[PDB]
Amino acid sequence: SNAMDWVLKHTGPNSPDTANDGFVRLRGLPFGCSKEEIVQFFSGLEIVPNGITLPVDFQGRSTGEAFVQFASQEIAEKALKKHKERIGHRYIEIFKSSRAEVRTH
Repeated sequence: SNAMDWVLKHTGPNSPDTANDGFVRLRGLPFGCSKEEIVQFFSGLEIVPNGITLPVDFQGRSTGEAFVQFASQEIAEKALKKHKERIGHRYIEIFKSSRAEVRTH
């Protein structure tokens, strides 16, 4: 078990029983809960640098709900429990993503 951080088998499109990978979704997110941040924020997760994208502006007005790709569910879940894990100061109420929403490439 836990090959990377908490990794499973990586047997689906990237681990089994997932939309694709490891569904995590930043929601109600404050200031710049984004690629590199999310990756190392909950250090210990196989969070892909930039399988994440906050609905932002050029300024970086992250708000509604953002995309987060985790190579396996466990990793994904360590962050699907990430409710109220701000950056800046707003309840990061993460959702169990649909990888569908998630990424943009």
